[PDB]
This record gives sequence, structure tokens and C-alpha cells, in this order.
Amino acid sequence: DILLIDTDERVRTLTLNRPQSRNALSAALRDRFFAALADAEADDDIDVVILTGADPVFCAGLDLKELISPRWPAMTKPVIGAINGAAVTGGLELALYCDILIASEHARFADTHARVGLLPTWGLSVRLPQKVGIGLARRMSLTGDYLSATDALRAGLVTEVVAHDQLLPTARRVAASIVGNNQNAVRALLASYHRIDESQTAAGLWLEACAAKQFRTSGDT
Amino acid sequence: DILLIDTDERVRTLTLNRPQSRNALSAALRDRFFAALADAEADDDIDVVILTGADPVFCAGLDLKELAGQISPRWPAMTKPVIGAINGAAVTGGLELALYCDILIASEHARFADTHARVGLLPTWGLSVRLPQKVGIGLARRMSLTGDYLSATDALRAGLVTEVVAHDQLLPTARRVAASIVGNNQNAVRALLASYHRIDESQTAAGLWLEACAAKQFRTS
Amino acid sequence: DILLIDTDERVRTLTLNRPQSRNALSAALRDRFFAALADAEADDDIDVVILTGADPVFCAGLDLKELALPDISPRWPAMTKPVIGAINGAAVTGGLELALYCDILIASEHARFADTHARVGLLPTWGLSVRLPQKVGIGLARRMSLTGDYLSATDALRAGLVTEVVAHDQLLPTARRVAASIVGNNQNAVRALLASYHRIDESQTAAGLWLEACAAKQFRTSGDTIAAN
Amino acid sequence: DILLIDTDERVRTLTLNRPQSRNALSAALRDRFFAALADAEADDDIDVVILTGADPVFCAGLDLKELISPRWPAMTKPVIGAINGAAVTGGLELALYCDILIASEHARFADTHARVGLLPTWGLSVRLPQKVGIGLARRMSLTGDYLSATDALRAGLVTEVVAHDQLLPTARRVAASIVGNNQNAVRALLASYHRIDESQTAAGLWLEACAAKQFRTSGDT
Amino acid sequence: DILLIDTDERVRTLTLNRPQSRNALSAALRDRFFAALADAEADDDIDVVILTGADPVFCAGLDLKELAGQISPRWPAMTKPVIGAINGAAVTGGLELALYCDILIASEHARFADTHARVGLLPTWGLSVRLPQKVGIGLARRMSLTGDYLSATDALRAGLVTEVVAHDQLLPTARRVAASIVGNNQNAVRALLASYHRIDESQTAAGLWLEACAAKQFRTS
Amino acid sequence: DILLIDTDERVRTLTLNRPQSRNALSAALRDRFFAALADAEADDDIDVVILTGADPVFCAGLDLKELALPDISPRWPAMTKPVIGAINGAAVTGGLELALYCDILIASEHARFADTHARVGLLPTWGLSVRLPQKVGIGLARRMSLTGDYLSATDALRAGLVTEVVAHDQLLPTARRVAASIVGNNQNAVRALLASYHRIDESQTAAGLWLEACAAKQFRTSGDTIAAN
Repeated sequence: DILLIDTDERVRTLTLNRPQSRNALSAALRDRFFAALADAEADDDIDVVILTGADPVFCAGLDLKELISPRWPAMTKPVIGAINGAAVTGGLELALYCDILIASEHARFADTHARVGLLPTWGLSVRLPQKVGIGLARRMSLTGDYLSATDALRAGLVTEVVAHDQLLPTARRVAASIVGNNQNAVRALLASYHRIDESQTAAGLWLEACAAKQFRTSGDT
Repeated sequence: DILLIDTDERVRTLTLNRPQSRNALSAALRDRFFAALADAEADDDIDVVILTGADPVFCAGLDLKELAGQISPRWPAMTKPVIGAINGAAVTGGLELALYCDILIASEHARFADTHARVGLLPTWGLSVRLPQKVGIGLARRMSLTGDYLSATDALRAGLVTEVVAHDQLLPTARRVAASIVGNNQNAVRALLASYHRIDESQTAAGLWLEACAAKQFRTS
Repeated sequence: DILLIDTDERVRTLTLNRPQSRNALSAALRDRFFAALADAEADDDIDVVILTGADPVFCAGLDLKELALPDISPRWPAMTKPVIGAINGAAVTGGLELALYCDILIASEHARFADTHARVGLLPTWGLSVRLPQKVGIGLARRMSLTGDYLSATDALRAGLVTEVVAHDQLLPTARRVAASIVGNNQNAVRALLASYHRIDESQTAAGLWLEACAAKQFRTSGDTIAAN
Repeated sequence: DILLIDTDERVRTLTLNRPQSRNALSAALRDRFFAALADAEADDDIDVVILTGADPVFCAGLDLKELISPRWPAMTKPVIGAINGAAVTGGLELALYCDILIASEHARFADTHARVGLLPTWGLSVRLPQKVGIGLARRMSLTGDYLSATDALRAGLVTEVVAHDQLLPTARRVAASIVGNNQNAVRALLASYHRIDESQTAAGLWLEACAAKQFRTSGDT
Repeated sequence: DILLIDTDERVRTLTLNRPQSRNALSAALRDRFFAALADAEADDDIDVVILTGADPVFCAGLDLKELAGQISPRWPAMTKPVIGAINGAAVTGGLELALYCDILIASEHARFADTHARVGLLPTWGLSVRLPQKVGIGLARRMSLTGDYLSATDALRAGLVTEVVAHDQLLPTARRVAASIVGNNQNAVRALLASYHRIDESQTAAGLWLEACAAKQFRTS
Repeated sequence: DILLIDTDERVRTLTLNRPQSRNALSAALRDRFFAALADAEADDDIDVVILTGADPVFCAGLDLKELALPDISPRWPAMTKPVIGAINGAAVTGGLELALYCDILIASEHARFADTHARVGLLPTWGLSVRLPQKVGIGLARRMSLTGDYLSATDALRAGLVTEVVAHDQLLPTARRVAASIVGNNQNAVRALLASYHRIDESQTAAGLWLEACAAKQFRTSGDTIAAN
């Protein structure tokens, strides 16, 4: 019940559904989510994944009341992020994993890693400056403040800002455009994009992971 | 005829001229254009090159009708700035032509699109590398997978073009920018741009190689 | 006096104070500025640094009056404390490179950005050819570098060069508000995260920074060679 | 008849067989060779490829009397090079593609690209300094002189130098060691090695290809 | 007991001490060893660290028997040179321990091997990156796929170890090298090594990330 | 006189000629050597350059007698013509870096290699921390750098640092034979290929070279800071 799995015209929709916890990523939810992603990639009759949250929050990150390794699988099928509300810390990283982002007017983005005293391990310190710019990323990370939907459109984090009631329709519309194209070309091309992006981000992703472990180790002392 | 060549105040203007074929890059036009670029680079009496198309289309890409009866990169190393005056639609191969330019200035009528996935080809002129680097990851992947048009204003918002002007002011604006460059220290200008090109390829080389191998691999199947 | 140094609520403000010379970085000012940054990094009572200029100019670059073709090495030290650049006016050439060094930029409505290296006959050595396209985009950086024309505050905003454009008298207060909410954070996590950001950036810009320096060295060598004949 | 295809205990042996042309790589031989490689990778009951030449020459390179693009496919199965004799220019590049090299006492290595007035396009200028050292590679490439089997062992180009009659037995012995191991681990590990090597060589491979095209273009002038 | 710790003339000697388990890295031994390294790095009265094993085995790798009843990298950033005195077999995980050292000196009895493919695991301590970088591509891939032993002299020939000495001269030789380092300007020594480490990771970071992802991906299946 | 310049069969030989000072690179010698290389690159009648030293030493490095902590920028120019290093004797520190700059090394039986940077209290600026491990291996380079001990000609041979070790009186003749068979090649293809080799190497060493320079700048800064107190 914590993850809603929908299939509609070769589009797989994943909805984070723990709204009483701001859709926080518990161990059970993380397990089911990444398994769902792998299930979609293996599924021959699925072409596009849409990622969204149950209103009013997208994902507030990992469950803090409950409590690490990167688990997003290698995919040839596009994941569209439909950000219905606040994407915070761990949830911001989920959004950064996506190929295409689409925001509601009510979407907000924040990185509170430094506030809660933990260092990122899901590529934020690489992908955030990559997709919003260096200056803004450092401002977001160091302050912990919210970025607005309009500011996210101006910075390039999202491709479009739509009225709340048209978030999911807009996402299926883009998804339909992808399903209409040559699938083999689409997947080979996306695979190329991923491969190229991987070549550019790999060194940074390793440096992030080192900084995180060293911070944890230094903390234990 | 298919390529018009003008010289004025140390500025070399190259105009794609197959309006009945939407300035599509035929074998003939390619050989002229790339020979024309080498001509300008070798000419000390030339400091700035302006690339544009005959109205209303900039370049519809490669002539895929000619290929139906029958593509490594050929853009030569240059120390002279190439200004793209995008007068209309720059699609697929024509988009890559635009991506090659150092500076892009758009008409109100200018629009951009990648239809590689519609026609079952993978790019070989740096699109999967230059497009994300110039319009952002999210927007680039949305353009490549849907095949939809990006407008002039959205190209301005995303950083693809440096300016959007009234249609009859397109080339006057381009020649004005050119005049500023022609106004500066040419040794410094050429040494600086050479450094820019040097630094850029130090960052895109690996990606360009991966794009090429993906294309070859895809052609093979 | 040519450099104003203020401390308030764990925030160190550095003000370039040669207004009669448009805050041009003379030899004496470069020595004191880079010394000031090192102090801030070494001072345990400092968490955030604010860099700004005395009105109406932020910084017009190197003092070209007081200097064969001048070769100037980069001196900006490694830091774990964030540096906020409050761009109050014109940031030109060398001053533009000072701004690109900053972690966070906040622009006045009067802020302007320009690169006149090609116009005076020198190649950059403080990271411009690497950082400028990194932060404003490739097309915009090359247009700026080759023309020498000014980039406005609002154009800089949509390009990503600055995070915010505020009314002129709100510039410093905005810079201090951002500083305060950084100061209000976990300082171990802040400095560990910024150190990480710097490391990742360094691993991405190193090759470029070297190629810039070589191109500069190679350009000065020709210039002297030509001049001596 | 120009390529000998052998299958023995899950080991696929490819023998270049145009000894009257020093096993030169004609168009027909290149077509059959790379198809053979792809056939071996797709073959489920094949674990290892052994590459060798018909005595007394390994491969003298491309057929010059007859007359370009890299065609070596992505593989998860190990290719062992059994160098029976002279590996020259194009043939040296074939040897450099292999995962493991084993030399006869009669094996020799030479790069005559500069002598015949053509620039390499199969990774020599990247892989040769990678596997024999920078100083030796530049000496080989600039002079065109032969490298001895013993000097190749001292430089790291080959892993072992055996008596001529034990070249192929030694190769099948190593091949048998690989067939004896966990295949899934072996292939995943080799795939990792290839991926890592690709990240380090991609930028160079693209720069080589550019230098080659620019040399061809400059030649036409 | 499982890890002996000696201090002599500003040299810190770390001796793996589970000879009944062939110095296999159990959970206990790992925690001691990596804590011991952090101790040495923090101690200003220490300039050089010597890593060695209790005869006749250096380190048989991780204790896979302990794991049978139940592995991210943990080697900390150091400005002090770590000398590996390989006294015997350095296998798999123990090989990676050796690969971490700045300087390797081998006994006549020292031998090296990678059995990751025999036991169905993929490396996580940098083997697929450091092994090829230190013994060459061809030799590294032959070692990883066959699981065979590389001898001391062949390790000397390939560049893995800087020297091979008589067995009773192993540690005297190591302390002699250490004494030369202890003899130099320590600020310069530590600044230089820090630069070496910096430059090295600038070249291996991407590869280390790829190794980690390959391991995780392989574990997943 | 401190630099001997010979031309024979399209081969330019450069001989470091300060034997009484172990061919130490003084300010005057550095100026003339790097000027000589540029001439060779510019001379259409030259195809190959040979660098060697007057016996018994190849080069003992920078003249430390004639010089706060000295900062020396890299000056080795971009070249499309191969440079053969005929290592006749000791190549120490700075002289070691001269050798690593060469495309091809040929060692005398008397050739020795050492790095004494750590011993005299300076960090390298001519590419040692990047090129030395690139050409002799990581373990061997670090052992060399941290100890300052000598590497012998034959040990250098098996490590890959030199392509060949010959009898002393055969050194130059060997270097000329290699040169002659380069000269006997297609000179367009030779220079296009070497230019390509250099470009690929540059794209692999740039980041490292920048990190070396920063580490050196950062080390000198501390050294002066400590000394001034």
C-alpha cells in the first residue's frame, strides 16, 4: 500500500504513498521502490516510468524516525519525475535521478543534509550543481532553504511548471510522445545519454561517497 | 548557389541556400559548407564567420531523401568565432550545426528540435554531448525522446541562444556582435577562442567517442 | 584602509576600498585581500565570508597602470568556509574572476559583468575561461569574452551567474541573511559538504585550468618575442 | 578459407589465413573476422576466444595492394592473442585489442603507420603507450622498427614468451583456466575491466580519430 | 594479539597476526588494522608505516568462513608513506591491501593472486583499478580470470614490487627504506605524498566508482 | 658556451655544458636551453632534437646556489619534432624532469636517476609528480621521491624509463641512429603522429599537472609563512 503501481498505455506510474510521513523513504518503501524500478525495466510491455508522490508532498527524504547505499538501477527506459510538492533531501535526490522533471506550481526543492548533520550518498553534490548551477546548489545546500517551482524552472531543474491539476496529465502526454517514437532508437539513445553522463559524473560520485564515509568515521570518534 | 558566400568588413557570411528543400544538408551542400569553413579559417582577412539560412527555415537537417537513394563529423578546428543566426527551424542535423557555433542569436521565428528517434538514427555530430551541455540534461532528454519543438524564448530561458530579436533585426544584430569582435585585439581573440575550444574538447572528447560508438553499434543491428 | 575588514555575528566582511580607482586590484590590494581570506579560514570564530566593493564599482580588475606582458599566478587559497560575493556594481575582467571564485553570488540591480581580456591583449590566468562558461553558459561566456560588452544583472540572473538580484540598499542585508542561515547550520556538516563540493569541482576543472595557464604562458611568450624585434 | 574457425572445449579459435599476403586484412577478411567475433560473443556454448595467425606471420596489417573505422565489438568474453609471428601496423592494433597476449619467440611487433604515410584509427596511439610505455611507443611509431619478443615481455606488451611449438598449447591452457572458473563472475569482471578501461581511453580514442581525419583532409589539399 | 603494533625510530610497524587463519582479514582484524592506520596518520611522532604479515603468509584475503556464517573500502587518507613488506602469499583481499601501499618490497617467497572469480565475488577495494595500473592490463586480466599465482620475480619484472630480497632481509630492507624517508624533510615528504595521492585519485576516481557499481550490480543478481 | 648547439643531417644536438657545476640549470642556462628548443621547432631544416650533457653528469638540476622559497614555472614549449634524451650520467631532480619531458630516452651504462625534492624542501613544478610515476611506475616513483636514492641504468631499463641501455661511447651514436631512421621517415606523418601523441598525453596529464602546481604553490606559501615568524 506504501507504493502505488499503475500501468496505463505502456506507462508505469509509481506513486509514493506514505503521506502521514510526508512520503518518507522507510526501509520497506526503499525496498519496494527500487524493486519496482527493476521490474519496470525488465517488463517488455512497459516503455516509460512516471514517478510521483501522494499529495501534498513528493518525498521528504529518508525516514528519520526509523533510523544509505545508492540503489537506483541501470535503465534504458525513461523515468519522468512528476513533482507534486516538496522534494526534500533524500527526495530531492530521487528527483535528480530522473531523466525528465515536471513540476506543479506547488513543487518545492530543499536540501537539509547539513541541518540534520548527515552527508549525501545518492549523488546530490554531483547532480544538483549539474542541474541547477553551482552557485544555487551551494546556496541551497548550505542554507537548507526551499527553492520555488518558478525558480527551479529558471535554473533548469525542471522542464515545465504546470497547474496542479495538470501535473499528471502533462506527464502522461510527454510519456505518450515517447511511446509514439521508435522504441529501439529511444532506448539506445537514452542508454547513450546515461553512458555519457556516467563518464562525466563517476569521479564526482566516488568523491562524494568518500566524503560521506569520512564524515561518518570522523563522527564516531 | 546552394551556399551563398559574402565578405564584408572582415566578416564572412555563410548562407545555406536550399529553401525548396528547407536548407537540408545534401552531400553537395555539406562539401561546400565545410570547405567554406576551412576557407575562412585560412583567410587572415577574415575574423568572424556568420552562419545563417534562407528564410523561413534555418536547416531541416541532412537530406534524408538523398540518403534513401544511397556521416562522420567534419567541422574543422577553428580560431575564428562562428556566429549562428538562427532564422527559423533548426532540426536534427541542423540543430547540430547550430550547436557547433560559438555564439547563437535567434530570430523570434527560430525553433529547435531533435527527431533522431523519429527517423531511427543516432546522432554523429555531437548532439548527445552538446545539446545537454547547452540546454541542460532534463530539457535535452525531453527534446530527444519526444521530438517536440523548443521555442525561441524557451531557448533563451534555457541558455541555448544568447539573444532573441525581431526577425528583420536578426542579421543586423549578428553583424553588430561581429563588429565588436572585429574591434578587439585579434591575436588575443584567436588565442582565447583557441583556448576555449581546447578546454571544451578536454571535457567533451570522451562523450563524443561514446556517442560515435553508440551510433555504430546501433547501425550494426 | 584599501581593504575594509569587519566582523559581526561570525561573519567576516571584506570590502575592496579603492573607489577612486574603481577598486582596481593593485599589487598592495592583492596582497592584503588574499591574506585576509587566509585569516578567515584560520579563524575559528568565523563561519562565513562576505566579499563586496565600495560603491559604485565592485572591482574593475587588475591595476594595469602600475605594470613586458604581465604574468599573474592564481592565489585564491583552499577554503572550507563559504564565500558570498555581493556584487554591488561593475565586475570587470580580474574582478569578474574574483566573483567566479565565490561560492554564492548575490547581485545588486546595478551589478554588471564584463571580460575585456581580448580588448587589452592578455589571456586570463585566474580561471575565467574555465569558470565563466561553467556558470553563465558556453555561448554567453564566449560572447562576453570576444566582445567585451557588459552583461546586466537580470541577464546574469536567468543565466545562473547570480542566485538573486535585489534592490541596491538591500544587497548587504540579503548577503548577511544568507550568511546567518548558514551560520545557523551544523558547522561540521557545512564545512565537510563545502569541502566535498570544492573537491568535486576541482576534479572537473583541473584539466581546464592547466590548459588555460599554458595558453596564457604561450601567448605571453609570443607577445614578448614579437615586441623584441 | 581466409579465416579458420575452430571450436574446442568451449574455446573458439580464430586463425588469420592469408599467408601469401602475410595474413593482410582485406575487406573480405575484416568482414569475416569481426562477424566471427560477434558470433562468438552471441554463442552461449563459447567462453573464450583465441586469436592467432597462420605461420609464419601473425598479421601484417591492412591489405595495401587492395586499397578504416573501428569495428571491434563490445564483448564480455576474453580474447587471448596468440602471436605466432610479426604483428605489424594494423595487425599490431588487433593484438592491442586483445585482453591477454601470449608470444612465440618468433613474435615481432612494428608500427609502420608513419612510413606508409597514414595515421592510425584503431586505437594504436592510445593502447600502445598504454601497454608498452610512452617512450617505447613513440620510438616504435617514429622509427617503424621491430620490437623483439623478449623486449615485449620486458615492456609488458605480452604476458609470456614460449617456444614456438608451445604457443597454441599455452594459450589453450590459460583458456582452460578461465573455463574452469565461475563464468558469471568472470564475464561481469571482464565487463568491469572493459568499462573502466573505456573511461580512461575514450578521450584519447576520439583525439586519435580527429587527428586521422584532419591528416586525410590536409592530404587531399 | 591479532594485530601486532611496534614503534621504532619514528617508524610504525603493523603486523597481521592470524597465522592459523593465514592472516585472513576477519571483522575483528579489519577494525583493528584500519583503526591502527588512523592512529599512525594522527601521530606526529610517526613518519613511516610498515605493513607485513606473520610467516609464511602475508594475507589470504578476507575471512570467507566468517562471511559464510553472516565490504566498502576503509583505507583512510594518509600523508605518511605505507610500506608493504610482502612476506608470503598476498591473495585477493590481501592483494588489495598490498595494492594500497605506496611502496612494495617482496621476499623471495612473496607471491600474488586474485581469486575473486573462483569464489564468485567482485572486488570492492580497488583491485580492478589498482592491479592493472600497477602490473599492466594484460597481466592483470590474466591474473583475475585464471586465478593463478604471480611469482616474486615476475612481480619485479612487471613493476608490482620495487625489489625482491632474501627472506631474512625483508624487514631489514623495509626499515632501511623507511630510514631514508625519516631522514628527509618531513614537511616536504608529507606534502609531496599528499600531492601524489591527490593526483592518483584524480585518475582512479571514475574507475573506483565503476568498480563499486559493478560489484553492487553483481551482488544484486 | 654553456650550451653547445650542433647541426648534422637534419639533427639538432643540444649539450648542457656546465660540467664544473654538474650541468646545473642556472638562470642563464635555462633561458638559452628553452630558447634553443623553440628555434629547433621553428627551423624547417631540423627534424629531430637530441638532448645530452657534458660528461660525467647529464644534469644535476636547478642551480640552487644562485637562489624566500624559489618558484619556477614550466617553460618546455609545445613541439611537433621528437626530442631524444641521451642520458650520459646523473639526472637529478630538475635534470630528471628535463629527461621526463623527452619523447625517447636512451641511457648510458653510467646513467643514474634521482629525485631530491623532499631532501631540499621544495615541491616539483616541472611535472615530476605526474610524469615520473607515468614512466617508471607508481611504487618506484614514490620510493624514488621519498628516499632520494639513485635508480640505476639497468633498473631504469626494466621499469620502462629508458628504451635502451648502451655502452658509454655508443650513447650518442645510438641516439643519432634512432634519429636518422626518424629522419628517414615521412616527415608529415611523423609530426602529425607525434602531435597526436602529445595531445592524448596532455588530455591525460593536465589535471595532474594543475594539482602539482597548486600543491607547490600551497607549500611555498606555508614555508614563507613559517619563516617570517
